[PDB]
Amino acid sequence: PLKAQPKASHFIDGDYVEDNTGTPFESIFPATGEMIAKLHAATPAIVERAIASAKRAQKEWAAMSPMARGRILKRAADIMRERNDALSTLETLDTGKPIQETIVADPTSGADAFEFFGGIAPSALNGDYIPLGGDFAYTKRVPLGVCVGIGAWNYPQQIACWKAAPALVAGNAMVFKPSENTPLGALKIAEILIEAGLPKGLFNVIQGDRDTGPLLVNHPDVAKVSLTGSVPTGRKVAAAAAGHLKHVTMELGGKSPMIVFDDADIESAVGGAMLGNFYSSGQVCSNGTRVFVQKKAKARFLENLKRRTEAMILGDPLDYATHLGPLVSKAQQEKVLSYIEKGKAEGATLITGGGIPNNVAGEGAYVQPTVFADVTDDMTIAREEIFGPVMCVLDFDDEDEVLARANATEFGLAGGVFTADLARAHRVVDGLEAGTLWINTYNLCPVEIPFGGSKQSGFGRENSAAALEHYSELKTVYVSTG
Amino acid sequence: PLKAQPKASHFIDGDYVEDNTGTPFESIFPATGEMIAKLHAATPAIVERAIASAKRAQKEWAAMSPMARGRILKRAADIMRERNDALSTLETLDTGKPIQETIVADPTSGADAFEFFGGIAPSALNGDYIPLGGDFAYTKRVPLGVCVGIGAWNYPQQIACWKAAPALVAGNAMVFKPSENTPLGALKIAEILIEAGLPKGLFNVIQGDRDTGPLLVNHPDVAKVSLTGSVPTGRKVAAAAAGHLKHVTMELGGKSPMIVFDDADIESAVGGAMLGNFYSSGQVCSNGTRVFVQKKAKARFLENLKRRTEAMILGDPLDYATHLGPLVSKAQQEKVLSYIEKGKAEGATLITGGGIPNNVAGEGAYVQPTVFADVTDDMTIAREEIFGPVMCVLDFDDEDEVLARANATEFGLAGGVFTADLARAHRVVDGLEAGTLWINTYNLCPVEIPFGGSKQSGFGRENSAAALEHYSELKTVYVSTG
Repeated sequence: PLKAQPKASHFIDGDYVEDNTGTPFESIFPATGEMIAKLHAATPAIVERAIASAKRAQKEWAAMSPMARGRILKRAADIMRERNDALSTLETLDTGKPIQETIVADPTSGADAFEFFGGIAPSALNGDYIPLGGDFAYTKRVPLGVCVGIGAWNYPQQIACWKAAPALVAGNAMVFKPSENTPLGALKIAEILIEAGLPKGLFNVIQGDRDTGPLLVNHPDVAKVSLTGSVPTGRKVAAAAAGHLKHVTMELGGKSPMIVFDDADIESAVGGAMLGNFYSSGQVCSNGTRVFVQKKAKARFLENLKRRTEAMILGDPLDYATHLGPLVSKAQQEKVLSYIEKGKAEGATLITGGGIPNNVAGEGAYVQPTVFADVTDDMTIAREEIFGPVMCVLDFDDEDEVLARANATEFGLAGGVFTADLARAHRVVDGLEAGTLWINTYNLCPVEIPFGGSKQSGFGRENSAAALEHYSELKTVYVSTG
Repeated sequence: PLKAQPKASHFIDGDYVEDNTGTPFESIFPATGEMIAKLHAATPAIVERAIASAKRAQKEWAAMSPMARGRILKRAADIMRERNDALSTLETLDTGKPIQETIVADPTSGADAFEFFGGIAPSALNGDYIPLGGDFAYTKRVPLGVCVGIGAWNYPQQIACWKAAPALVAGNAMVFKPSENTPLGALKIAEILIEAGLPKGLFNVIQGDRDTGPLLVNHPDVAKVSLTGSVPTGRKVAAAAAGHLKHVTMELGGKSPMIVFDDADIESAVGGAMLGNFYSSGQVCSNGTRVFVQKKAKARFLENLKRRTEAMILGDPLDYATHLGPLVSKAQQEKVLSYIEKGKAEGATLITGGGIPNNVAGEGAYVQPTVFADVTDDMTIAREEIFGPVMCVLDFDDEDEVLARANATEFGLAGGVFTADLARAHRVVDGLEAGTLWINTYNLCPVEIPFGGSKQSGFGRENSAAALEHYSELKTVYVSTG
């Protein structure tokens, strides 16, 4: 009688659907190692069924007005709000992330995308009338067809909604495959959508295998792939999809730089770093941020950070007082502690953290929130991206120096700057090679603004009206008048 | 001294550049077989130089205002217009296309892109200010970096310009590789841009062999690839580019449907079919079009067509009287008259054409423009595309029936409908799965309107403001105000 057993592994054509011949896997609650659900990865028949059901549904959806489609999405967001407590608790069970975070940042933000896209479509989906001096043309923003979304394990509900909302509003159908790690929230989204009046088949969810992603991505009836994941998955998925001439968009992560100048609001800069590395998860902070502090602020910065970091309550993520939950496995705890020692060995200064805590216990696998300072570029810790509560603080003296250093990365997801100086703020943001920058704050992704990266962090944007360019294409109709 | 010998095979960083170590190749005037130029395919050192120079130049160009960038492009267009005679003679030499098409449709259309993008950029390139109740964000449309353009042999100068214009205006640099078949016009585009005040290195042109594409498309400093080509090449370039996480856009052709209903203007429709299969050298038109004619219109349509068609004048493309040039090789000739005999035997009725003309010679290798009626979907002729003056006219009865047959194709570049009826015209065009559609005309591609394909004809658009989306990305800056 498992804690979060869904009715079946998949949700296809308006109801729960099982195939118990698919690779079995379990959803595990990190804190207790308790098994909360037993699932099966899609079989090939489950894949063909999800895509065929999407393809069949889609044409009627595309013929409806934007406003009509928009209304269903708005009703879904409303239901999601009614259900925020259960959806967020389910997210905490599935991810291990603190409820206090989950209840404001995860499903709510997913609801925000359904609500935003549902409201802007009746204007943002308009094309052009183009006068040509006798003749004229018009352009229509038409859906691509059947889209595939591949999710990752960081804020899984938010990821599913951010892909589903612009895809559906634009007139597409979507088959969505959540991460094997976090299979449960996407099914609720699918169920909610039907209760909101979305026709069956328009948003189908199937669990996955190592085999599942490649069957969806190479399928002849799929027009478009959207992926959130790691670079090596992204490269493989982008080559396969493009090789079939499918549209592709992805967000691939990458530690981003946060730069704090002498004249920063210190307490503000500290909250930003803490968000980016500790309480921090979700799309941008999943993997950590590199914090650069200017010399004359180093000392106020470390001391406010030490104090606050040590105030953090570690514990059961289902409890509202917890700031930081345990890690996914003991193997993670290991990995994070060698990393720590690798840093102590390198010569970086330990500000706070470094060990297994007491007393929080039990039964989770915890690491104290930990700070390294006097970190330098060459250091193994600075170089290797990690999942865990560890902050690397690098010193710098000059603006040109840090820009150079901050930019010398493969990735270009995000970055921010703390300065009180007008000129400096806009300059540093202009010089940073990243998709999304913050001035005097960090990690805020309101659905009104575009989200995505540069360079090896992938392409395309989620949120804002701009997301729709990825889920539609222009059809042009030239009208001979004579 | 050869007829059209450039100073050197390549144009890099402001001047003509040779490397005689590269694979030698020749341009040959398709009529006389005369060798007009000797060239070398790029070596790896040419590739690197071309890329490194575009990378160096691009920084400062990005720094300039859209208007300042636009002025250079507008000056380039003006120069192209002054040299229209020489530019178009050269296109005719390099392609075999009649000077009467070439003089209005090729460099003119190219010059149109430079002019159009030069003028609209100081508005079109604006990002957003997004109010957030107290904070705000702004978005900036930033260039991608170094773009690679891969040319095809139909309308070489137009392709070069239609890629360079939006890429340059947006603040990128471009290395452009024309097709081996048509190496010469792209070099004049490059020289002209320099004359217009384009900084050196921003638009470089290198010749290619089998190995050049892969060197370009895999290079670590290239941010984006734009290809005009066939589906086999498109598939390999897309997968390679996308595997390195580069942006990709492509236009891959494909035979498009032209649907002539009962109530149509037959002379107009006939002319559109002729522009679609005979003096058809378009990005749209270089592969042919499947003409569907409704029951009643067949007889009128065929009669008008047969007369007009036999009136076409074949001969030396450099002559202003010529409607139709010879075919590129004698191997083109042999391959197409087999297509002719293939069709005949299949039961397809020959309406006109079918043989080599006398004496439209010499020197050219000529086949009469030919028409088949009574053609069905199962016939070889409807099945295989080709490049040569052969039209297939297929009969149909009902509108639902034609839509299904016109959509029953993996391609989706373009299409047209000829009907006097208002509703049918907008309905058919809405029902067709293509990027660009014409009502009561065909093959018009003014720069003001988007051009590109759907399905396996590719993705992305050229021309209109929409082209700028594929040559820039949104950088989002969130400003915390308080």
